[PDB]
Amino acid sequence: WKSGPPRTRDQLQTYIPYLFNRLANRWNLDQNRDLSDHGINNVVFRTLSVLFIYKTLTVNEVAVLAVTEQSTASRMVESMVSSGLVKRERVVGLTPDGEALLRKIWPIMASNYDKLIEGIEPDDIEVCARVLARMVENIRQNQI
Amino acid sequence: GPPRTRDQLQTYIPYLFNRLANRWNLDQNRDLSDHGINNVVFRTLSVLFIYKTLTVNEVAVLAVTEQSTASRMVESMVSSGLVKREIRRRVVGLTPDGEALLRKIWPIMASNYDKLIEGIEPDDIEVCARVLARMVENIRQNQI
Repeated sequence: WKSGPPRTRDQLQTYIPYLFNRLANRWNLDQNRDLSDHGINNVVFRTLSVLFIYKTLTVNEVAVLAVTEQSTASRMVESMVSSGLVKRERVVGLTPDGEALLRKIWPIMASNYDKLIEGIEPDDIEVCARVLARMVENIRQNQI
Repeated sequence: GPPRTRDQLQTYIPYLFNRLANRWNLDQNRDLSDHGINNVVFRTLSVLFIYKTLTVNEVAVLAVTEQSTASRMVESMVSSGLVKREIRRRVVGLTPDGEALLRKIWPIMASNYDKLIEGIEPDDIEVCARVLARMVENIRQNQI
């Protein structure tokens, strides 16, 4: 888009920053609504998810991988320790209750993901993910 | 079951579009701050550059902000000379000065976009955008 901003609706439909912003907003709103039933929010869920994958992380790494501000991540990790989902091993990990909670919330999350990908070929999903992953490599400030 | 491994997380589109949107928006706000602009004003200019007129609530959808934030920023943009109120409700239109400002500051965002798409082929950009646009159609609550 060297010569100028996207100018028509058809051009906007090809402008990836608009698309990932509109998507992230609606996905996160819907997810936060569903998570409210469990008394947690997106940041807590994303923290459970990345601790499930990595087992232990520092609070700084949680902030990066769960995509939240460092100050918000430290306060939320303390909240999650108080509520028995995370333990302090500055590295933290899941408690059994934290893993159980992730497991119990995943059916609804999987249903939301199924709706997200309706009408999209698996090969196109793979190309889209490869593109977005390289974009993350291009602009991330933290190399994790 | 949730993404369980690092490789799975690296291919998980909701993680990717959240991490991307966060860093892109933070960078954009930082780079625009020197020009007295924020994310919402810039994205409002950007979508009125396409549509010319929109209601405030439509601006909130397409510029991806809260309705209340959009209303306050639109009023600021009236004082900035960048939009004008029109006569169904809360209609605003881009002024020639608003168009000129967007064209003037665009090279900053074009630079950021060039960084974003480094190492990504045009055909893969096209596939990525088509996937994300269908995802928007699948989950959007507003039919704009």
